[PDB]
Amino acid sequence: LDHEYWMRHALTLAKRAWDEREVPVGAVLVHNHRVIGEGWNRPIGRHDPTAHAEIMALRQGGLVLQNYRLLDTTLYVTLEPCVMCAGAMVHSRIGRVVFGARDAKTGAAGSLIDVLHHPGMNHRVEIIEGVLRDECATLLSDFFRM
Amino acid sequence: LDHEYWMRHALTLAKRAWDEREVPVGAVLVHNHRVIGEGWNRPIGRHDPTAHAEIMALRQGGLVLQNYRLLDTTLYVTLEPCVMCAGAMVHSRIGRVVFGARDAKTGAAGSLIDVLHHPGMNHRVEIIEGVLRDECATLLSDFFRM
Ligand SMILES: [Zn+2]
Ligand SMILES: [Zn+2]
Repeated sequence: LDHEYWMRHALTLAKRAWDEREVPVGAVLVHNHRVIGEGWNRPIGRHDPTAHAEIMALRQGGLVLQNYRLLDTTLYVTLEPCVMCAGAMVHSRIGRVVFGARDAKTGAAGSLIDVLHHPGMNHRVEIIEGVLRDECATLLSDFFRM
Repeated sequence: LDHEYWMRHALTLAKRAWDEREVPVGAVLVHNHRVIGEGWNRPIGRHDPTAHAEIMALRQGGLVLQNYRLLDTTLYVTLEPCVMCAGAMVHSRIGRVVFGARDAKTGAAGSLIDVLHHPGMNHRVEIIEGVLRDECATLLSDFFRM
Protein backbone atom coordinates (compact mmCIF):
# COMPACT_ATOMS: atom_id res chain seq x y z
CA LEU A 1 0.00 0.00 0.00
CA ASP A 2 3.15 2.19 -0.37
CA HIS A 3 4.03 1.76 3.30
CA GLU A 4 7.01 4.09 2.78
CA TYR A 5 4.68 6.93 1.97
CA TRP A 6 2.97 6.60 5.34
CA MET A 7 6.24 5.89 7.22
CA ARG A 8 7.68 9.04 5.75
CA HIS A 9 4.86 10.97 7.36
CA ALA A 10 5.61 9.10 10.65
CA LEU A 11 9.30 10.16 10.33
CA THR A 12 8.01 13.68 9.87
CA LEU A 13 6.21 13.37 13.24
CA ALA A 14 9.31 11.74 14.83
CA LYS A 15 11.34 14.85 13.90
CA ARG A 16 8.78 16.99 15.80
CA ALA A 17 9.62 14.79 18.82
CA TRP A 18 13.30 15.41 18.02
CA ASP A 19 12.81 19.22 17.99
CA GLU A 20 11.16 18.84 21.42
CA ARG A 21 14.20 16.92 22.69
CA GLU A 22 12.09 13.72 23.13
CA VAL A 23 13.14 10.26 21.90
CA PRO A 24 12.24 10.69 18.25
CA VAL A 25 9.31 8.38 17.52
CA GLY A 26 6.33 9.32 15.32
CA ALA A 27 3.16 7.43 14.44
CA VAL A 28 0.18 7.74 12.08
CA LEU A 29 -3.07 5.83 12.09
CA VAL A 30 -4.54 5.24 8.62
CA HIS A 31 -8.16 4.18 7.80
CA ASN A 32 -9.29 3.86 4.11
CA HIS A 33 -6.04 5.46 2.93
CA ARG A 34 -6.69 8.60 5.00
CA VAL A 35 -4.81 9.69 8.14
CA ILE A 36 -7.13 9.64 11.18
CA GLY A 37 -4.57 10.10 13.93
CA GLU A 38 -1.03 11.42 14.29
CA GLY A 39 1.31 11.05 17.31
CA TRP A 40 4.83 11.79 18.48
CA ASN A 41 6.82 10.89 21.65
CA ARG A 42 6.49 13.55 24.42
CA PRO A 43 6.51 12.01 27.91
CA ILE A 44 9.12 14.33 29.38
CA GLY A 45 7.48 17.53 28.17
CA ARG A 46 3.89 16.54 28.94
CA HIS A 47 4.90 15.08 32.32
CA ASP A 48 2.96 11.98 31.07
CA PRO A 49 4.52 8.54 31.21
CA THR A 50 1.85 7.29 28.73
CA ALA A 51 2.55 9.99 26.04
CA HIS A 52 4.09 7.78 23.40
CA ALA A 53 3.55 8.32 19.68
CA GLU A 54 1.17 5.34 19.36
CA ILE A 55 -0.94 6.32 22.37
CA MET A 56 -1.40 9.84 20.96
CA ALA A 57 -2.26 8.57 17.47
CA LEU A 58 -4.75 5.91 18.78
CA ARG A 59 -6.47 8.50 20.93
CA GLN A 60 -6.95 10.88 17.94
CA GLY A 61 -8.27 7.95 15.88
CA GLY A 62 -10.92 7.29 18.51
CA LEU A 63 -12.08 10.95 18.38
CA VAL A 64 -12.11 10.97 14.61
CA LEU A 65 -14.09 7.73 14.40
CA GLN A 66 -16.28 8.43 17.46
CA ASN A 67 -15.41 4.90 18.54
CA TYR A 68 -12.96 3.32 20.92
CA ARG A 69 -12.65 0.37 18.52
CA LEU A 70 -10.53 1.22 15.49
CA LEU A 71 -11.32 -1.71 13.20
CA ASP A 72 -9.24 -2.33 10.07
CA THR A 73 -6.81 0.51 10.69
CA THR A 74 -3.11 0.44 10.11
CA LEU A 75 -0.86 2.06 12.64
CA TYR A 76 2.53 3.18 11.30
CA VAL A 77 5.34 3.82 13.78
CA THR A 78 9.10 4.61 13.43
CA LEU A 79 10.04 2.08 16.17
CA GLU A 80 8.64 -1.27 17.35
CA PRO A 81 5.90 -0.65 19.96
CA CYS A 82 6.60 -1.07 23.66
CA VAL A 83 4.46 -3.31 25.91
CA MET A 84 2.20 -0.41 26.89
CA CYS A 85 1.52 0.55 23.23
CA ALA A 86 1.26 -3.03 22.00
CA GLY A 87 -1.56 -3.59 24.62
CA ALA A 88 -3.26 -0.38 23.48
CA MET A 89 -3.23 -1.58 19.87
CA VAL A 90 -4.82 -4.85 21.03
CA HIS A 91 -7.58 -3.02 22.99
CA SER A 92 -8.11 -0.71 19.98
CA ARG A 93 -8.69 -3.79 17.73
CA ILE A 94 -6.54 -2.33 14.95
CA GLY A 95 -5.97 -4.44 11.81
CA ARG A 96 -2.22 -3.92 11.42
CA VAL A 97 0.94 -2.31 12.82
CA VAL A 98 3.82 -1.33 10.48
CA PHE A 99 7.14 -0.35 12.17
CA GLY A 100 10.54 1.00 11.13
CA ALA A 101 13.38 -0.06 13.46
CA ARG A 102 13.27 -2.92 16.00
CA ASP A 103 13.69 -2.15 19.68
CA ALA A 104 15.96 -5.03 20.46
CA LYS A 105 15.91 -4.57 24.22
CA THR A 106 12.25 -3.75 25.05
CA GLY A 107 10.24 -3.98 21.80
CA ALA A 108 7.04 -5.84 22.32
CA ALA A 109 6.31 -7.12 18.79
CA GLY A 110 8.69 -10.07 18.68
CA SER A 111 11.81 -8.53 20.23
CA LEU A 112 11.50 -8.77 23.97
CA ILE A 113 8.00 -10.15 24.06
CA ASP A 114 5.38 -10.58 21.33
CA VAL A 115 2.21 -9.20 22.90
CA LEU A 116 0.45 -8.88 19.54
CA HIS A 117 0.19 -12.65 18.93
CA HIS A 118 0.25 -13.84 22.57
CA PRO A 119 -2.08 -16.85 22.78
CA GLY A 120 -4.69 -15.30 25.12
CA MET A 121 -5.38 -11.88 23.52
CA ASN A 122 -8.93 -11.68 22.09
CA HIS A 123 -7.58 -9.90 18.98
CA ARG A 124 -4.62 -10.43 16.65
CA VAL A 125 -2.79 -7.44 15.07
CA GLU A 126 -0.80 -8.17 11.88
CA ILE A 127 2.86 -7.04 11.86
CA ILE A 128 5.12 -5.70 9.10
CA GLU A 129 8.64 -4.54 10.12
CA GLY A 130 11.63 -2.71 8.64
CA VAL A 131 9.80 -0.09 6.58
CA LEU A 132 12.26 2.74 5.97
CA ARG A 133 14.27 0.81 8.57
CA ASP A 134 17.58 2.65 8.13
CA GLU A 135 15.95 6.03 8.15
CA CYS A 136 14.17 5.18 11.42
CA ALA A 137 17.32 3.77 13.10
CA THR A 138 19.53 6.72 12.19
CA LEU A 139 17.12 9.17 13.84
CA LEU A 140 17.24 7.20 17.06
CA SER A 141 21.00 6.58 16.84
CA ASP A 142 21.76 10.26 16.31
CA PHE A 143 19.49 10.96 19.24
CA PHE A 144 21.40 8.72 21.63
CA ARG A 145 24.79 9.94 20.42
CA MET A 146 23.55 13.50 21.17
CA LEU B 1 -0.52 0.71 55.15
CA ASP B 2 -4.32 0.12 55.50
CA HIS B 3 -4.61 -0.91 51.86
CA GLU B 4 -8.39 -1.27 52.33
CA TYR B 5 -8.68 2.41 53.04
CA TRP B 6 -7.17 3.26 49.66
CA MET B 7 -9.02 0.44 47.84
CA ARG B 8 -12.25 1.75 49.24
CA HIS B 9 -11.54 5.04 47.54
CA ALA B 10 -10.75 3.09 44.32
CA LEU B 11 -14.15 1.31 44.64
CA THR B 12 -15.66 4.76 44.99
CA LEU B 13 -14.11 5.68 41.61
CA ALA B 14 -15.20 2.32 40.10
CA LYS B 15 -18.83 3.18 40.97
CA ARG B 16 -18.43 6.44 38.97
CA ALA B 17 -17.49 4.18 36.03
CA TRP B 18 -20.58 2.11 36.86
CA ASP B 19 -22.86 5.20 36.77
CA GLU B 20 -21.37 5.96 33.34
CA ARG B 21 -22.22 2.44 32.15
CA GLU B 22 -18.48 1.58 31.78
CA VAL B 23 -16.85 -1.61 33.12
CA PRO B 24 -16.55 -0.57 36.75
CA VAL B 25 -12.84 -0.19 37.51
CA GLY B 26 -11.37 2.62 39.65
CA ALA B 27 -7.77 3.47 40.55
CA VAL B 28 -5.87 5.82 42.86
CA LEU B 29 -2.20 6.69 42.87
CA VAL B 30 -0.76 7.38 46.34
CA HIS B 31 2.56 9.14 47.15
CA ASN B 32 3.57 9.80 50.82
CA HIS B 33 0.10 8.74 52.00
CA ARG B 34 -1.58 11.40 49.83
CA VAL B 35 -3.66 10.79 46.69
CA ILE B 36 -1.92 12.27 43.62
CA GLY B 37 -4.05 10.76 40.89
CA GLU B 38 -7.51 9.24 40.53
CA GLY B 39 -8.92 7.28 37.55
CA TRP B 40 -11.96 5.34 36.40
CA ASN B 41 -12.73 3.22 33.28
CA ARG B 42 -14.30 5.30 30.43
CA PRO B 43 -13.22 4.07 26.99
CA ILE B 44 -16.68 3.89 25.48
CA GLY B 45 -17.73 7.37 26.58
CA ARG B 46 -14.44 9.12 25.80
CA HIS B 47 -14.12 7.28 22.48
CA ASP B 48 -10.59 6.41 23.79
CA PRO B 49 -9.33 2.85 23.77
CA THR B 50 -6.57 3.86 26.25
CA ALA B 51 -8.98 5.40 28.87
CA HIS B 52 -8.59 2.82 31.59
CA ALA B 53 -8.62 3.69 35.29
CA GLU B 54 -4.84 3.20 35.66
CA ILE B 55 -3.96 5.27 32.60
CA MET B 56 -6.08 8.17 33.91
CA ALA B 57 -4.62 7.95 37.42
CA LEU B 58 -0.96 7.72 36.16
CA ARG B 59 -1.49 10.72 33.92
CA GLN B 60 -2.83 12.84 36.83
CA GLY B 61 0.13 11.71 38.96
CA GLY B 62 2.53 12.99 36.32
CA LEU B 63 0.83 16.44 36.33
CA VAL B 64 0.80 16.58 40.10
CA LEU B 65 4.47 15.62 40.38
CA GLN B 66 5.60 17.55 37.27
CA ASN B 67 7.43 14.37 36.30
CA TYR B 68 6.77 11.47 34.00
CA ARG B 69 8.56 9.20 36.49
CA LEU B 70 6.42 8.43 39.52
CA LEU B 71 8.99 6.92 41.88
CA ASP B 72 7.87 5.13 45.05
CA THR B 73 4.16 5.48 44.38
CA THR B 74 1.53 2.88 45.00
CA LEU B 75 -1.18 2.43 42.45
CA TYR B 76 -4.42 0.93 43.80
CA VAL B 77 -6.86 -0.63 41.33
CA THR B 78 -10.13 -2.65 41.70
CA LEU B 79 -9.02 -5.20 39.05
CA GLU B 80 -5.68 -6.68 37.95
CA PRO B 81 -4.10 -4.42 35.29
CA CYS B 82 -4.28 -5.31 31.61
CA VAL B 83 -1.16 -5.51 29.40
CA MET B 84 -1.52 -1.88 28.31
CA CYS B 85 -1.73 -0.61 31.94
CA ALA B 86 0.92 -2.99 33.27
CA GLY B 87 3.37 -1.51 30.63
CA ALA B 88 2.36 2.02 31.65
CA MET B 89 3.13 1.23 35.30
CA VAL B 90 6.55 -0.06 34.22
CA HIS B 91 7.30 3.11 32.18
CA SER B 92 6.05 5.24 35.11
CA ARG B 93 8.58 3.47 37.44
CA ILE B 94 5.98 3.12 40.20
CA GLY B 95 6.99 1.29 43.41
CA ARG B 96 3.92 -0.91 43.82
CA VAL B 97 0.54 -1.98 42.41
CA VAL B 98 -2.24 -3.20 44.76
CA PHE B 99 -5.29 -4.84 43.08
CA GLY B 100 -8.70 -6.18 44.12
CA ALA B 101 -9.98 -8.98 41.86
CA ARG B 102 -7.90 -11.04 39.39
CA ASP B 103 -8.69 -10.88 35.70
CA ALA B 104 -8.33 -14.55 35.03
CA LYS B 105 -8.57 -14.29 31.26
CA THR B 106 -6.49 -11.20 30.37
CA GLY B 107 -4.91 -9.87 33.59
CA ALA B 108 -1.30 -9.02 33.09
CA ALA B 109 0.07 -9.33 36.65
CA GLY B 110 0.38 -13.10 36.87
CA SER B 111 -2.92 -14.19 35.31
CA LEU B 112 -2.48 -14.26 31.58
CA ILE B 113 1.00 -12.85 31.49
CA ASP B 114 3.16 -11.26 34.19
CA VAL B 115 4.51 -8.11 32.56
CA LEU B 116 5.51 -6.57 35.89
CA HIS B 117 8.31 -9.09 36.60
CA HIS B 118 9.14 -10.10 32.99
CA PRO B 119 12.90 -10.67 32.84
CA GLY B 120 13.73 -7.81 30.43
CA MET B 121 11.85 -4.81 31.92
CA ASN B 122 14.26 -2.18 33.30
CA HIS B 123 12.01 -1.73 36.38
CA ARG B 124 10.22 -4.10 38.75
CA VAL B 125 6.81 -3.17 40.27
CA GLU B 126 5.84 -4.98 43.50
CA ILE B 127 2.42 -6.69 43.53
CA ILE B 128 -0.17 -7.20 46.28
CA GLU B 129 -3.51 -8.84 45.27
CA GLY B 130 -6.95 -9.54 46.73
CA VAL B 131 -7.46 -6.32 48.69
CA LEU B 132 -11.20 -5.97 49.25
CA ARG B 133 -11.28 -8.83 46.73
CA ASP B 134 -14.96 -9.78 47.15
CA GLU B 135 -16.12 -6.21 47.02
CA CYS B 136 -14.21 -5.68 43.75
CA ALA B 137 -15.49 -8.93 42.15
CA THR B 138 -19.13 -8.31 43.00
CA LEU B 139 -19.07 -4.92 41.26
CA LEU B 140 -17.75 -6.52 38.09
CA SER B 141 -20.04 -9.55 38.37
CA ASP B 142 -23.14 -7.41 38.80
CA PHE B 143 -21.95 -5.42 35.83
CA PHE B 144 -21.76 -8.43 33.53
CA ARG B 145 -25.07 -9.85 34.74
CA MET B 146 -26.63 -6.45 33.87
ZN1 LIG C 1 5.03 2.87 23.69
ZN1 LIG D 1 -5.87 -1.39 31.45
